[PDB]
Formats: sequence, structure tokens, C-alpha cells
Amino acid sequence: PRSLKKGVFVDDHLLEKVLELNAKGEKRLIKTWSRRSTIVPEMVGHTIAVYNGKQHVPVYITENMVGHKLGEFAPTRTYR
Amino acid sequence: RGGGKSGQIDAIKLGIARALVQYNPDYRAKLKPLGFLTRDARVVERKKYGKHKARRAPQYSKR
Amino acid sequence: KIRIKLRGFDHKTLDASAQKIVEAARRSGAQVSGPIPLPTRVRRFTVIRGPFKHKDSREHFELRTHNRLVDIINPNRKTIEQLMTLDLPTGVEIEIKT
Amino acid sequence: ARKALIEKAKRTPKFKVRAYTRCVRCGRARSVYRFFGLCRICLRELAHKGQLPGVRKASW
Amino acid sequence: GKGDRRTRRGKIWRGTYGKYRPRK
Amino acid sequence: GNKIHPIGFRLGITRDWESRWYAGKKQYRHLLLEDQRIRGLLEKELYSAGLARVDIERAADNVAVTVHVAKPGVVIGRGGERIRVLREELAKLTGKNVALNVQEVQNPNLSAPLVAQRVAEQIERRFAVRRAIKQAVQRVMESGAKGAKVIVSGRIGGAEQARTEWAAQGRVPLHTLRANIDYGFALARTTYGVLGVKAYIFLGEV
Amino acid sequence: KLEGELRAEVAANIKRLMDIGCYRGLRHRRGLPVRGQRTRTNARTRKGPRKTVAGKKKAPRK
RNA sequence: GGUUUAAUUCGAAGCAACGCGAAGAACCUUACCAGGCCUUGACAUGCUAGGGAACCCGGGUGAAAGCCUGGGGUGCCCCGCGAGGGGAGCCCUAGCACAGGUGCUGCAUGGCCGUCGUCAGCUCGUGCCGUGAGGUGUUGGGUUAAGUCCCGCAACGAGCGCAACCCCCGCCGUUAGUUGCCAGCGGUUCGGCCGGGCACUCUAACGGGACUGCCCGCGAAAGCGGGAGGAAGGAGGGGACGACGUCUGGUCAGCAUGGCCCUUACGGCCUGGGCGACACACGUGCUACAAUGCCCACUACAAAGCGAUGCCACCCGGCAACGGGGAGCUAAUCGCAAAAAGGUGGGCCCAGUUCGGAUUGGGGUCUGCAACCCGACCCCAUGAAGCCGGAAUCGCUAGUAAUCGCGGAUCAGCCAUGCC
Ligand SMILES: [Mg+2]
Ligand SMILES: [Mg+2]
Ligand SMILES: [Mg+2]
Ligand SMILES: [Mg+2]
Ligand SMILES: [Mg+2]
Ligand SMILES: [Mg+2]
Ligand SMILES: [Mg+2]
Ligand SMILES: [Mg+2]
Ligand SMILES: [Mg+2]
Ligand SMILES: [Mg+2]
Ligand SMILES: [Mg+2]
Ligand SMILES: [Mg+2]
Ligand SMILES: [Mg+2]
Ligand SMILES: [Mg+2]
Ligand SMILES: [Mg+2]
Ligand SMILES: [Mg+2]
Ligand SMILES: [Mg+2]
Ligand SMILES: [Mg+2]
Ligand SMILES: [Mg+2]
Ligand SMILES: [Mg+2]
Ligand SMILES: [Mg+2]
Ligand SMILES: [Mg+2]
Ligand SMILES: [Mg+2]
Ligand SMILES: [Mg+2]
Ligand SMILES: [Mg+2]
Ligand SMILES: [Mg+2]
Ligand SMILES: [Mg+2]
Ligand SMILES: [Mg+2]
Ligand SMILES: [Mg+2]
Ligand SMILES: [Mg+2]
Ligand SMILES: [Mg+2]
Ligand SMILES: [Mg+2]
Ligand SMILES: [Mg+2]
Ligand SMILES: [Zn+2]
Repeated sequence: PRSLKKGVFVDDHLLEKVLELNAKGEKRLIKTWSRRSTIVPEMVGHTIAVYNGKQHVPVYITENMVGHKLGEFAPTRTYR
Repeated sequence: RGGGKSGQIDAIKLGIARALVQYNPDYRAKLKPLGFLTRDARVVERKKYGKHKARRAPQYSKR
Repeated sequence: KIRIKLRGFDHKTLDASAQKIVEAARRSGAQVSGPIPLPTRVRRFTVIRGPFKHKDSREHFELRTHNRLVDIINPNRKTIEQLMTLDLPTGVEIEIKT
Repeated sequence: ARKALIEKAKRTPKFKVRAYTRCVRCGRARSVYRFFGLCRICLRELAHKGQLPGVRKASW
Repeated sequence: GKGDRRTRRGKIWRGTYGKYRPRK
Repeated sequence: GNKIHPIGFRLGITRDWESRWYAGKKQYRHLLLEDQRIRGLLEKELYSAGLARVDIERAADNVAVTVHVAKPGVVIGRGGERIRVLREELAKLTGKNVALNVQEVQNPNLSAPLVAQRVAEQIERRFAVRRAIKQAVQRVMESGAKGAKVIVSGRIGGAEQARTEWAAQGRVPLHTLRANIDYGFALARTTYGVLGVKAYIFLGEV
Repeated sequence: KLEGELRAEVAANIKRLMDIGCYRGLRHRRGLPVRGQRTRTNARTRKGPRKTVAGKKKAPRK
């Protein structure tokens, strides 16, 4: 129960960057600050570093997690 | 016109009681002591700030 | 059949200048439909009395717009000529349709 | 508030959803009755000085 | 009552309309 | 806590609005802002004349500013070359063509804004506060008036602990609407803080 | 899809978001309100009964 | 509150802090944290030589800010026939005068607020008393809601308070007829829809109306009890209105403001995070635990409000949120709008239930650049705790409590069950 209508959203500066690295090889690590962006099928492969307000994180990117938003994988707060 | 049916009952009651007196001014004798001529000036009281509801006061602790 | 919706924030100044719009005649030239009451619209603002806390303080302000109608039937041209420079209120406004 | 933080002056706010209010008199960002453009505190001051035409102590 | 979204009472309480409180 | 603005309370009856125009809910906001700018350019530049109040009225685009000063001398200037400069300096902030008028104040000692304004200036010139106030009141009481009252706030005399000084005679009947009590507040920017000067002046009844 | 064939559709549906790096997964694993609630108070229904602990060392009676 | 945290920004403290500042925290707001940057600066008035200077689309890098770079333009005054020299304006670095600071201090302040308390009180002038601080007045006897009035008296008066003057409600009249009608006749596409009139309702300006004025009884008087007439009878009901002071009360984070403090950061801009963290505790609430009830259908009566880059009739698609189309309304005329309890019908039958709607899985809608952190709504499934609550404890004396719905402010949206 979320919200992507007849629009679907992926922040594009990160997208033109990943599709670019789909002309050849996969760049180990991509420095993003946009956790805002949904994951497309074309991201399954290259490990993206989602920020945190504090640290980019090694979010490896399985196909089992496509429809999800990036920030769903870089926990913000620290607990016990 | 206006309000709610139970007040409309009371208001018709005043309406009738008045017509019936301008039809025969003598009727007051067997009509005024019953009270039917008086108009019920009892009306909803305004909502006061810092109250919940005119008089309902918000509940407090520690005293 | 001219239409004149009058309105301002003061009503001492309205009824005393809607009256001055009914200066065609009392009832001897064009009909005159009398200065029409027409309900006022009341905006309210409710302000917490002090700065910083004291929720339960509060103070009410209102700004009320009063509205008149008048309307004159069968507009002779000299009746209109009087709608020129003949006024004194500053806080009264004037819609005109026909 | 911070004189700097009247980048409410920024006519283009980039996105129309970064647009906010601020009291045109004191800067207050938090009770700005949009009719007057004034915050709650300024409104009561101006109301009492009789510089809000038509505005009056209201009781009923 | 007023808490259940899928009822008359409940839809009235929460401003809304829908299957359970038709708009008309 | 206590005590509402004796003006804003009487605003209904015995005292009328400084700016008295009408405007819709898409205009009121703007006219009000510009109306303020005028008071600001006015209260700063006209200090010397000692401006009690500024009436502002509007209509078919035009704006009738009716300034009330004790000494209309200082607003006229070279026989004009000042009331022109200011009706001009208003034409820039107000693109809507202004009309500056000047109103004599017969009796500056019967307008609370000026009386208070008077006291304020002394406190900066380090006058003796207690006397200033007893005096100020007398100057107002000597000029007719049914009653009057003045108040200076805190830090009277550089004194480390803020106080309050008083003085008042005649009747100053605050809770009666049927009054007419001109009120006036003056600020006093001294070397060691700020001080507030409130002035009440009762006169007439109905 | 009813009864059994559903009860383990949902259960295995949760394990999905638990097996990826997902946030809702963490929330499922800790046992804390998945749908973005408050937990400062009032998350009893997700948390189970109250696990009350000692509160002070030098302050009034509360 | 506590604890946690990179940060969980700051304030508020028993009454009188705790649905309080906040009448709208996804970014913004913002004050906090991390990381990328900026410096005469996002804003003000300026002062010396310097290169060029209104300006208009580019490029690289980048999360964005920002940094870097290529390019047509070269105008308006005076001197010169000219190539050119000097210059008003706005753009420009590298320095100075200054900006800026939600950094500190209600333990320097103004302003505004809270509070005792809408309590009936606080004083003053003059006289008199007392060596004096002081007293009398203002104590006493009645009486009032009241230092309200009466009577008394070394006191006679007065001011700030009380009451009255202002507002809203209750009865009536005059002015006023693009809202109102079997009032009265004509027509009906049986809708005040049409002619038509304003009587009535209403709308909203101005007035009348109450005075312990009249009667009976107690009273020295003020007044008390009762009774008529009246819509209303002794303050008819509700507002606004808060004395000298108290709290060294709240607030320098609304705004001022003295002082102290920082000045390639205690200023400034971004992007992301935080303010929403959870083993716990408290306050104020909401929804309940059901039969005087819940569900569905039909049907009846409100008041106050709001509406233009807004309210949206009506039509079509969708289970629906809602999308498409589209009428009217600057609104007493159009719309939000359904009022809801109520009434009539049917169902449920004592059950954790057709009570309760928490939680969770899924599929969607709309707002916004963007809803992971952290939006509201709709639909399907899930259907928790809860059988009326220990010690303790809150509100309310009449259209009150209880209960039922409706509206606004703030606001793209909305965490509103809050507030008015
Ligand atoms: Mg790029
Ligand atoms: Mg009620
Ligand atoms: Mg109060
Ligand atoms: Mg500031
Ligand atoms: Mg906003
Ligand atoms: Mg149910
Ligand atoms: Mg720390
Ligand atoms: Mg502070
Ligand atoms: Mg209280
Ligand atoms: Mg933020
Ligand atoms: Mg030049
Ligand atoms: Mg400075
Ligand atoms: Mg203070
Ligand atoms: Mg009283
Ligand atoms: Mg003695
Ligand atoms: Mg003596
Ligand atoms: Mg005594
Ligand atoms: Mg006595
Ligand atoms: Mg008295
Ligand atoms: Mg009074
Ligand atoms: Mg009448
Ligand atoms: Mg007929
Ligand atoms: Mg008597
Ligand atoms: Mg403090
Ligand atoms: Mg918070
Ligand atoms: Mg607590
Ligand atoms: Mg349909
Ligand atoms: Mg039944
Ligand atoms: Mg019970
Ligand atoms: Mg009582
Ligand atoms: Mg209830
Ligand atoms: Mg809203
Ligand atoms: Mg509501
Ligand atoms: Zn303000």
C-alpha cells in the first residue's frame, strides 16, 4: 500500500549515471545522496552507496528488491 | 422554519397560543397562568475559550 | 433597471450614503426600491493573547462587511448625471451593474 | 527571525512547495494570518492601534 | 463504531466517502 | 497580565481608526503593508514636528494621508520645499499618487502621544524622571483636561533593578467606554536599556 | 487464496522484506510498528505487555 | 520525563509546565547532526588606485549549492576630423568602515502575557487623634453579587476598583422588498416555477420596552418576602471589561533592547539526516468494551461559516478514493452541504458476537521535484487488547452536564482525536 500512479519515479541524475555504466562494465560503488529514488531493473548489479545523513553505504543490489525505494536499505538512526 | 423538531413543537405551541388571543382577547384568563403566552428564552450558550464547551472545563492534574 | 451593491466596513457611513444615492426623489421620478438591508459577512480572527505559551488566554477580533442594495427602476438620464461627483464617504464601495 | 532567513524574498523558490509565509512586519513564521500577512502577535498590536481598518474587539 | 473505516458512522467521522458511505 | 489597550478597547465608539478604507480579501493584505511603509517613512522623518497621528484614507486608486503635527512649520520648510519633497518621497513607495495634508495640533499638552513623546526625550537627556512625570502631568492638567496619568517603565536612572514610576491626577476612568482617553506610548532608548512611557489623558464624557 | 495457502503466503511474504536489506524487515525483526508510527509511547499492540524497568536514582517519587 | 543518538534544535515546572510557544516538522519550515561549499557576505549605508563594465542564450564538473571556462554585446553624457583620452550609472575583483549571529544573560530591560482574581478591595486631600511608626475616614448596626446602597459617627469629600456606558440573546414598532407565500385571487412542465403583492418569516439599521414603577405584608431607611400586569421582574441569559499590588512569575526563540560573546565561523548556502528515535513512566485526549446497542435501506428538522488561479452542481468511467467532461456562482441568488442523533422498515440474538478496529500482508488514488526514514485517503484480506477499570482523581447548578453532527483558522498535502 504505497504510491506510484501513472507516473513512476526515479531521481534522474543517478539514472543517467547507471544506464551509462550499462554500455560496458559495472562501477564498483556509486556515491548517491538521493535515497528518494525507486530501484529500476537496470540497477540490479552495480552496488550503489546510499547516503545516511552520515555515511554512504555498500548497498548491494539483488533482483529480489526491485520495486523498493533506495533509502529503505540505509537505516538512518542507530539503536542499542 | 429552523432548528429542530422538538423546538418546533414548542414554537408552534406559542404560535397557537398567540393567535388564539388575538381572536378573543378574553382567552388570556384561561391561558396566561398555564404559561403558554411566555416565550422560552432559553437558548444555547456560547462556546468559551479555554473551556471545552462553554462550561465543560478541561481536566487537570497535580493539585 | 440599474443594480448597485453597496458595501463597506462601517454601517453608519453606509446607510448615510446609500441614502444619498436615493436622491433621485423620495418616490416621484423613478421607482426607488429602498435601501435594501442584505446580510453582513463576519470574518473572525482568534489570537492567543501573549507571545510564548499561555494557551488558555485568547482574544477575539472580527472584521464585518455590511452590504446594501437599493436598485433603481427606469433610469432617466438626469438621475444618472447625479451619479457624478456627489459623494463624501471614503470607506464605502460601489458595485454597479444594469 | 534571522535576517538572513528572509530568503522568503527569493522570488523563485525553485519549487513552489518551498514557498512559505513570514510576518511582513516582524518575520514570525508561525501564525501568519494570510488575510493580513501579519503574524498573530503583530495582528493584535495593529488591531489595538486601530491601523487595521474595520477590525474590532469582537464579543457575542 | 466511529473507528471502523468501513461503516456509515465511521466514514462520517473521518470526513470521507466511498463504498461504505456513497457520496450519493 | 491585565489592562487592554485603552484605544483598541474604545475603538468601537469614542475613538475612530487611524487608517479608514475598504478592501477585498485579495487587496487588504497589500494596502495594509504599503499603509505601514508610509507610517514608517513618516514617523522617522517627521520626528521634529512631533507627529501625534497619521490618518490614511483610500479610494479610486488615490491615497489621502492627513498628518497631525504640533509644528506644521517643519513639514512645510522653504515655504513648500519640504512638503513637496515628502509628498514626492511617498510617490516612490506608493506608486498610487499620494496627497499629503497637515493638521495643526492645538494643545500638544492634550494629546497623549505627544505628552509621552515629550517625557521619552527627556529621559534620554537624563532629566530627573520623578519630576518629569509629575511635571508632564501638570502641563496636561493645566491645559484643561478632566484627568491624566503617565507611567515610566523600568531602569529609572541607570538603576540596576528595573522599577516603575507613576503620577496621575484627576479622573482616569479606564473601564468606562463612554470616556475618551487618548493613550500614547513613547520609547526611550537610553544608554543602559530601554524604557517605556505610557500616557493617559482623560477628557469629556458622552 | 484462502486459509493455509494464504497464511504461509503472508508469512513468506514478510520473510521477503526480512531477507532483503529492507527497513520494514528490520521493523518486522525487532517487533516494532512497521507502518511508521510512534514508539515513544503507545506501541503496545506490536510490543507485547509492558517490560517495566527502574526509572530513577535521585529524583522525587515518580 | 527518561533513556538512546551523529543529531533526536530550543523553550515551558505544583496550582499558574506537560493536544503549552507550534492556527499544519517529508524537502521548505530549521534554530540540530553529518558531509560538499561561501566569503564585503543571502540583506544596509558607504570610502581609495586597479581591469572591464546595461546584458542575452552556452560548456565542464557536481547530490545540489558551488567552482571552472568558451561566446556574440559593447551602448548614454563632454574634448578630438580621427586612432583614441577623461567620465554618470549598474556589473568586478583585492583590501578597509561595516553586515550577520534563534550565541549568553527575564540572574540589566521594554513590550505583551500568566497568576492570586471579577476576588471587593487599594488609596488620596483636608481636618481630627498620637512624641512617633501610625490611626480616624474604610471601624459599628442593617443590606448587597459588590467599601452595593441605608443608618450611624471627628470626620468631610475624592481617585483607582464595583455598578453603569459597548456587544450577542429574549418581546414589540418604524424604515427597507432579485431572500421570504395554500397569507389572498390567476396560471402550473404541481418546483414560490410564472404573473404578482410584502402582509408573514427573514435580513439589518434606527427606536420602544424594566423603573422595585404598581398592589399586600415586615422594615428607621436601604432593602426583604409575596402578588399583578408583562416576552421578560429585581443582576432576564451570555460576552467584552480585571484595582494598588504580589509572584525578582513567563518570555532576550515574535518584536524590540543594555551588557557580554564569535567574526575563512557561534555568520552564509546547499544535498541528506534529525525534530517521528524506543526497555520504560506521566499528562491531556480519542475510540471502545455493546440490545437505552450495532448494521443496511428509506425519510425529517440546524446554526455558524468558507469559496477565483477557489467551491465544484450535473454527466460519464471506476467497488471506491478519484480521473475525464462540464454548469453556476466575484455568491441572502452558485457551491461546499450529507447535518447527525431522530423517525419508519429490515437484519443481528448475549456471543469477544453483525460488539471493538488496534496490528499486519496485499492492490490502488490524490497532493507535491520528491511521500524509505515520515502524508492523507480508498479497496481486499487480517480482526489485537478491551466484559466498564486499584490506590487515587477531574468537570458540571440549566439549554448546564451528558450526547449528536456542522464550520473555520493554519494549510500543496497532512499525521485534526487538537484548537476557536
Ligand atoms: Mg549532470
Ligand atoms: Mg452543544
Ligand atoms: Mg482570562
Ligand atoms: Mg533579529
Ligand atoms: Mg508549506
Ligand atoms: Mg462494527
Ligand atoms: Mg550529546
Ligand atoms: Mg534560550
Ligand atoms: Mg484559571
Ligand atoms: Mg528538515
Ligand atoms: Mg562612469
Ligand atoms: Mg552588530
Ligand atoms: Mg517583563
Ligand atoms: Mg464583581
Ligand atoms: Mg499611644
Ligand atoms: Mg500632631
Ligand atoms: Mg478601624
Ligand atoms: Mg458594616
Ligand atoms: Mg463604590
Ligand atoms: Mg464593570
Ligand atoms: Mg419585528
Ligand atoms: Mg390557482
Ligand atoms: Mg421601599
Ligand atoms: Mg526560564
Ligand atoms: Mg515535536
Ligand atoms: Mg510528564
Ligand atoms: Mg459510477
Ligand atoms: Mg429495528
Ligand atoms: Mg463506566
Ligand atoms: Mg456556579
Ligand atoms: Mg464521548
Ligand atoms: Mg487543511
Ligand atoms: Mg472539526
Ligand atoms: Zn509579526
